Amino acid sequence: MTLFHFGNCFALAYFPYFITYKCSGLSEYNAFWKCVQAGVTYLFVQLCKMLFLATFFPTWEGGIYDFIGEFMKASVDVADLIGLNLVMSRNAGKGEYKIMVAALGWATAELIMSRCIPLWVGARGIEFDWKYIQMSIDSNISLVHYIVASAQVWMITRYDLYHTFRPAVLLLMFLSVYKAFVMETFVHLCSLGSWTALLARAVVTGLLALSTLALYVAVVNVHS
Amino acid sequence: VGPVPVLVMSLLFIASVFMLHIWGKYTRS
Amino acid sequence: ENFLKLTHVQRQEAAQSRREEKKRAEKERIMNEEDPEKQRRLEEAALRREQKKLEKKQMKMK
Amino acid sequence: MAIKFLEVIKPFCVILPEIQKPERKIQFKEKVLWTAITLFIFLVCCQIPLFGIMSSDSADPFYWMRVILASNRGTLMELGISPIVTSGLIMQLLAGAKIIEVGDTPKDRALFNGAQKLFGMIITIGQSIVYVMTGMYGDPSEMGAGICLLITIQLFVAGLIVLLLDELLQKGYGLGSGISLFIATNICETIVWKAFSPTTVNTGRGMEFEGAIIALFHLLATRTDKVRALREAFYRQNLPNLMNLIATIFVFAVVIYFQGFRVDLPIKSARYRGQYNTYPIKLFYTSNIPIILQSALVSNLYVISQMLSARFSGNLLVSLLGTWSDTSSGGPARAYPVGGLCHYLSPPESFGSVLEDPVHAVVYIVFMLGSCAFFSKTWIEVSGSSAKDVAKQLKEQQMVMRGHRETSMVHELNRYIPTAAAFGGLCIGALSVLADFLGAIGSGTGILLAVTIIYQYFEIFVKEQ
Amino acid sequence: AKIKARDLRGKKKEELLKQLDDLKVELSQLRVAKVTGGAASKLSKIRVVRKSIARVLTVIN
Amino acid sequence: MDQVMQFVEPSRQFVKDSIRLVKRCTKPDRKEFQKIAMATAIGFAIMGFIGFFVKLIHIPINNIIVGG
Amino acid sequence: NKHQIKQAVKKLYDIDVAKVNTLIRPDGEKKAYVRLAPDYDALDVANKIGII
Repeated sequence: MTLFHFGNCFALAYFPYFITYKCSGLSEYNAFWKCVQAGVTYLFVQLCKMLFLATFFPTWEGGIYDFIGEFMKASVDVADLIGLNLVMSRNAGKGEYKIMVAALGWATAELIMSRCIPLWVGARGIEFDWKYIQMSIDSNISLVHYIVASAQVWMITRYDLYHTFRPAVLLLMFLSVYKAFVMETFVHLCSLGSWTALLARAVVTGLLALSTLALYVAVVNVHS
Repeated sequence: VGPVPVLVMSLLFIASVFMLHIWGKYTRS
Repeated sequence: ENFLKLTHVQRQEAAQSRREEKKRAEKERIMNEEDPEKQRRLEEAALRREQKKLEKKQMKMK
Repeated sequence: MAIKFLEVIKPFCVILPEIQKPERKIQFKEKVLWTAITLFIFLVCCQIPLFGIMSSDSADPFYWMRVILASNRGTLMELGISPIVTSGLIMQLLAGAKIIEVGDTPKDRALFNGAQKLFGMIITIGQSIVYVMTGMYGDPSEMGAGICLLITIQLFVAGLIVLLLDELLQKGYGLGSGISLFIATNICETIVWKAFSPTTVNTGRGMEFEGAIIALFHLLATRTDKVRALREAFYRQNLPNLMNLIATIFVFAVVIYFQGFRVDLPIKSARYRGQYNTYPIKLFYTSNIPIILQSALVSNLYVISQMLSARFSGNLLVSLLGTWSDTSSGGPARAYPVGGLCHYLSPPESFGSVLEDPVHAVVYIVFMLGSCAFFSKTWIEVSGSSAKDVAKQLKEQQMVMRGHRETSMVHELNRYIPTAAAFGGLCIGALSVLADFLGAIGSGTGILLAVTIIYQYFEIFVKEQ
Repeated sequence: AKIKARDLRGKKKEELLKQLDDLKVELSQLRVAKVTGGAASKLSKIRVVRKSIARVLTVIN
Repeated sequence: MDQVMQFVEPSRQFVKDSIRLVKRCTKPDRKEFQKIAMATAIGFAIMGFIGFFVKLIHIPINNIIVGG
Repeated sequence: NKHQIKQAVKKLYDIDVAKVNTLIRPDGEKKAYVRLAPDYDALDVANKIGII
């Protein structure tokens, strides 16, 4: 049973990334090595982020929920945007290709580092927990979030982006960076159940995706 | 001395050291 | 002729072995030469002969 | 009217085993296979413990030295390569000093190589007996004569095996030099082991992973204070730190960057028009050999000092050479020289120690730089790598500098090669000191040795390919 | 950096003659590298700088 | 001061010659440095990996042989 | 000319010049031996520009 549950969790986490990779046409462009390079960039950025946090921020000893600490972590999450920009600048191609390569490589690298080991050790345990399935869904939400963030970074980095659109892009980037902190604060404040928290994260990511898509379409059409 | 003999001598020495350890354990026990 | 072609590997191996024996004997004679001046003249000639062979090989390869 | 030293040693040389040189040129893949097999045997010997050692938690005085010498305590490789390096250093120094005149005849060269091997074996026997008699494995009376003899025989056989393997690789069965490969592998293994070791060491507060990366992951997973756990992993006082690993990576990159520095001299074939080559005079012209010679000399000095202190306590000469004290300051026992020349020769453990004892740090830095420069200059003359010898090699290769006669080539080479050697040795010493102060895992000397050995092996591999 | 003739037309006469007087020094240092012996990466840059000077003097005239 | 000059002059010449050497040294191109670093890293990884595995395999063997 | 040469080494290399001796080679090019002022050191101004 434990192997079957682990296989189901692994399939749910992994297959959406493969489907996105095949359907987006990245396989046609032989982008796999570019995605691997993006993942290496993610590993480098995450190491720099951990080093920055340890060097500059002492751990708060207050028992109460560390609102300052979570806000600081979200502020450090800007490094992920910088890394995504570096990956897109390093990668040549159409804007959609750059966005998809950066998002897919970053999300896959995060999935491998953060969820595979917990899936491997925990999901093979005797005890059944919904948390592994929730984490597998959360990886798909992270993948969508990274796609949105990469699209936003590409739009802001566009030389031709009109000044009217620029504040909207900056606001969307701000919301994307602070989304994790806001969601954790909201879940703590409302004592939300794990399923409700996952649903709320999905809804927020979907709304961000829809707004980013609408802005992207408007920006492309304004130049078409 | 050929290279193959040198290798054989090295392997025999290693095996002898393992045998000596085993014999020492048997003598102690 | 077909048989000779079949036997071709053996003949090359034998020819190489007889050269190894001839080279070994030449080295032994040089080692066994009591006079240091003679030994040095023979050794210098042997090394220069090898060098000429190496240069000739490099020219053929070029 | 001195009877030839080689002639005196000639009867003993017959007893010495000598590997037959290959009758046929070995294929490149076969050479790779031979090198792999020899390395695997060396690693197994490095891991096999010696028989009959009594388990003494006695201080390791030589822990820094063992990494350079490819030696593991309590194993068949306890002596490591130290006898072979010492015999090579002594025999080469004697030849350079002209105390022993080596004739150009093959008999004289063969005797010279046999004498060097014989000295290496004699040193191996002497050092093994010395180590057994010094109580490094326990009191000789408690161990008993039979165990002491068995250990001495095992060490002698292990040293002989290492010497044969090195001869096998040097004679062209394998790639490059066995001593270099063994040193590089030992250093790489030690650094990788410290980075990724899954062993748990019971620090007084808790069980802590030895491996810096594994400890970092375990602490991050198990600790609510992820930032504090990360900081502890970065600045751990008792175990290899992530900061130390980063320092090692930085040093490794810096060393490679300096390694790339070269002066290209344009050479043309005199015989054939249009063939342009460059003769690269590297910044590290003399290679790791100045480091190896300096470390071997210092290692021998430490061994002699520790023996003299153990056997003849309180003599003024013994105190001048070195006084050893075993400092069990919340750590595995380490014997540090607290007085004498050995103290000045020892590397300071930290910037804090450098601040506490500035004179010692300055003396150590000056000694390392001066010794490396001196050894580099002497090595060029002994090695036959002088500008005259390089010009002779170019003439043999029919390579002539454009517009310059072969005699002119010697003058041009003589302008750069001595300067390159001395400056490279000084730079190498400075890099070693900087890496030691930075606390790089595997030692500054070790990291330099590994990087340069790997680079020279890669160059050999590319040239053969 | 690929010196194209497009981004040379807006610059000023002295902001062009400073580029010329820099490319000629890069030539002199390459015609020196050629005779002292240098890497082909340098030798092959002669055709690149002689034509960068050609582009500059062309936009100037 | 003659002894000081005697020591200073060789050192001063050595510094001047070192500066000359550094000035004529070709600094490695970024592509050359990357190639060298990659080759060295591969060699380091291979040797360290082989040593690490051999040590790990021997440790249980060495705990049965010596431990008991 | 020897004048253009003098005034063209005193521009590209900033080194006062003692005298100039030209000669046209059989190759066709004009070799020129430029002799530097007493204080300026040729070996150390060729060290700079590369030839050494």
